[PDB]
Amino acid sequence: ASETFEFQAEITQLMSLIINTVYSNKEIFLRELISNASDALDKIRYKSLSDPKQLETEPDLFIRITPKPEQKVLEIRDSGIGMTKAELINNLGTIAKSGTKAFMEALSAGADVSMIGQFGVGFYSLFLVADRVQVISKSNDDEQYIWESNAGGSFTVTLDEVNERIGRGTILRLFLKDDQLEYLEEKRIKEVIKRHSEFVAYPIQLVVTKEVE
Amino acid sequence: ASETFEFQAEITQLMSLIINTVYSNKEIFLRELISNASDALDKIRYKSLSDPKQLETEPDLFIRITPKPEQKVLEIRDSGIGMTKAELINNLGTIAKSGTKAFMEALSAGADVSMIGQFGVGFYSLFLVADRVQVISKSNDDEQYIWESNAGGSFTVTLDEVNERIGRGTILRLFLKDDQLEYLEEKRIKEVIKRHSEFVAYPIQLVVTKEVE
Ligand SMILES: COC1=C2C[C@@H](C)C[C@H](OC)[C@H](O)[C@H](C)/C=C(\C)[C@@H](OC(N)=O)[C@@H](OC)/C=C\C=C(/C)C(=O)NC(=C(c3ccccc3)C1=O)C2=O
Ligand SMILES: COC1=C2C[C@@H](C)C[C@H](OC)[C@H](O)[C@H](C)/C=C(\C)[C@@H](OC(N)=O)[C@@H](OC)/C=C\C=C(/C)C(=O)NC(=C(c3ccccc3)C1=O)C2=O
Ligand code: NI
Ligand code: NI
Ligand code: NI
Ligand code: NI
Ligand code: NI
Repeated sequence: ASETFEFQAEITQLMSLIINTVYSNKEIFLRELISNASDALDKIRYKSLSDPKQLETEPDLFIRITPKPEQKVLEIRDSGIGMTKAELINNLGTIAKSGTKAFMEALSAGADVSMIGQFGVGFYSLFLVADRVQVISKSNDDEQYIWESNAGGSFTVTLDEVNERIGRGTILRLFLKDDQLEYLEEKRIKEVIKRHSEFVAYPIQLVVTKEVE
Repeated sequence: ASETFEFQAEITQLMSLIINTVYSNKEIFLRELISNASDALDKIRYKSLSDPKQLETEPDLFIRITPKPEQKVLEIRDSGIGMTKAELINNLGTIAKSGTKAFMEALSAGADVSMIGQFGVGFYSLFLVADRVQVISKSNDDEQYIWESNAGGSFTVTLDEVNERIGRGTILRLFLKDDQLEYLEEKRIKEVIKRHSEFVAYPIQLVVTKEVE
């Protein structure tokens, strides 16, 4: 039960410009995804001030980062507001984003890639380190869906019958490039968070697998 | 798409006798589940000697233990052979087990609960620490299914559309009793494994969540 959608043309250009013209300061992808997780968490918390029951699907407010080294995947999960199917479709690629063209012109003129979050398109920085991404999301107002893109001209949206149930929120599942596997490392992850994601109102958890011996 | 099955009557008696008459040496449940995981791993590995492609669904052979403290759940996962739907139904409760009545008589006479694995029913030791269990399993020869029981007279078997895809093998998902939450602790888990599960041919991984600060 799987639909395909074409990306708005500037978004496709944006993604190409990120994958192919940007060389450094890649670690900023993690600040941007932590900022997005934090924005989603702010929104469910604010929503719950006048509708406490919204929190019941998942009472704990957190960000959690799960390196999956054998799969070469990094997951960034939040228990924020989540996105409905129509929200994944409208906001993750089909509709013109304010910022998209403006950001690409600032980049052309010499702007540091890190300014991407200030243009409201910092989601697409994930393509600095990942050649495939799934956004698995569960809004209180919809079923769990999977949005997926390999940075081509199109993305798919699919009713989620394959992943763990999230009570509420989003998993960013990044299929890292072979040159960017340092973001599977516990120490590298902690460093980038401590240096660049210093003021976050929510706990940030790191899931570590160790061998018992 | 969810079927209910009655437990064979001695199995129901066994489970009651475990929950209600046994007081100590509870930690043996972990040795038994590690032994079962190890038996499942031996079987896929042996199967693959003459059918290498069996391993392709999940090339890594491991046991992994994931404490889920906010859910009061402990999961024990293996990438062994897994069980088909008909295997969950036949082997986990509907058919008479050799050992069941014999074990219950040995227990009555004073046998230590730890002898349960020697009677071939050591699976049911999980009821020392858990009041609910899901066995989520994926055999190469079937779809993923969920078997579930709260130790009543019946269990359910359900096509799995809610949990993460396992490539191949089994997750024991234990809903721990409130008095047995020590088995959520990293140090307690390591101790019981080091003391009682010393000779295991497969890596045993422990998944730990820490806050980054
Ligand atoms: C306004 O809002 C925004 C946006 C638009 C939209 C998309 C939003 C959305 O809707 C549905 C929502 O609200 C959400 C909450 C989302 C978010 C942030 C997220 O996530 C999560 N984790 O959940 C995301 O990711 C997936 C999506 C998108 C993003 C983007 C595109 C960007 O980059 N930015 C932004 C953003 C940002 C910027 C900066 C920082 C952060 C974020 C924002 O805020 C926006 O857009
Ligand atoms: C013969 O075989 C057995 C049994 C019977 C059956 C059930 C088996 C089965 O079938 C399907 C299979 O083969 C598998 C491999 C399984 C197993 C072990 C497992 O797991 C896993 N992890 O996977 C289990 O759990 C879920 C199941 C069951 C168990 C039981 C009941 C017991 O206790 N024991 C045994 C057992 C044991 C004993 C001792 C130690 C370990 C195990 C065994 O071995 C048996 O039975
Ligand atoms: Ni690098
Ligand atoms: Ni830095
Ligand atoms: Ni279906
Ligand atoms: Ni105790
Ligand atoms: Ni002991």
